[PDB]
Amino acid sequence: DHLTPTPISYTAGFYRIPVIGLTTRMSIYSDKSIHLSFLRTVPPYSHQA
Amino acid sequence: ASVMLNIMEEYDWYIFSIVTTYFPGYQDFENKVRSTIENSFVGWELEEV
Repeated sequence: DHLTPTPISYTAGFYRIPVIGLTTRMSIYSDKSIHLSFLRTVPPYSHQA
Repeated sequence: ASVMLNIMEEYDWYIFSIVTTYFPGYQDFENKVRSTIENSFVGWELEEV
């Protein structure tokens, strides 16, 4: 499927442990609200615009 | 949010602001309010979000 690294952002997020994805270009992680510990190496497909 | 509006209407407090946080449902809360506040003829004022 897609967005395999959804759970970790939530799981670390409870304790506010920072998470850094290498391969997740997925855009849904850009909203700080839902994933607030997310750290992204590269910009989403949205930023491709 | 609707009940909050009804409560405000009951005391006729027309002018109000919303302080929110990034906590879940914040964006919609604004949306639901935007529809509920907007539909009515009355000139109540949203000051800040």
